[PDB]
Amino acid sequence: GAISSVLNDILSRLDPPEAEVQIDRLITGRLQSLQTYVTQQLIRAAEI
Amino acid sequence: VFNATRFASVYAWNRKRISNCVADYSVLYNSASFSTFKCYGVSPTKLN
Amino acid sequence: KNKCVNFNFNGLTGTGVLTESNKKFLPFQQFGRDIADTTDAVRDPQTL
Ligand SMILES: *[C@@H]1O[C@H](CO)[C@@H](O)[C@H](O)[C@H]1NC(C)=O
Repeated sequence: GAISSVLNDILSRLDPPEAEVQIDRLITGRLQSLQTYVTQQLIRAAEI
Repeated sequence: VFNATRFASVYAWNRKRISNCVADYSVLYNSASFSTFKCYGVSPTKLN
Repeated sequence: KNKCVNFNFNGLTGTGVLTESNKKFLPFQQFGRDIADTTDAVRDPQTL
């Protein structure tokens, strides 16, 4: 939902008040991606 | 585009394609000649 | 070259070491991408 997938583009294109919203969107998405990856890895490592 | 003698009616809004040049937006942003200067998806200071 | 710098090519920001590469860019190709879909190799805007 952010304007760009690249963090540096948002940082170089927006003022801090709106860069905060866009970076918050990206942080939410990427942190959920790591949460998913770590959970799958824990289950797979239990199997291994 | 800014200082043209006449502007077209909105139903036949004029379009000018600016390309192959160097744009100095500072003179646009520091001028007090505009009542509404709202950049969307980008920041006015970052334009340079 | 060969120094960790904050480079900015045509608004493309980044941080890395720029080295003389042997990639076979076609005359129209600007810059390369890796599997991660991030900038990987570029063309100098003043020198092809
Ligand atoms: C300007 O850029 C062109 C790239 O085609 C290069 O050949 C030329 O030497 C450059 N001149 C200056 C003064 O930077």
